[PDB]
Amino acid sequence: QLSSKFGAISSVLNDILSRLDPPEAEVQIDRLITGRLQSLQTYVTQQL
Amino acid sequence: NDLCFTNVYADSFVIKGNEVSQIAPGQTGNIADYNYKLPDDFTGCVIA
Repeated sequence: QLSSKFGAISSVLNDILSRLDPPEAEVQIDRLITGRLQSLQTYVTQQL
Repeated sequence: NDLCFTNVYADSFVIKGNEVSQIAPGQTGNIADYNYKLPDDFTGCVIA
């Protein structure tokens, strides 16, 4: 699930950072962070 | 009206017409690169 875009420009942080302005890049990073954190939470609950 | 300013500052600029759009948080361009830089989390107002 690290390769899923989650409705973003890309799935690699480096390209997002060195492709857009700081505000839109921050928005994209926030979306990616939310998706990955939900993935971790789901995995942890299943493990529990 | 309340809780408005703590360390308020005023700045005076003189630029061209097709240049005010380049003066904003996170902006890029010659004026932002070499003349004046605004912080990304700039909590203020711009008057032109």
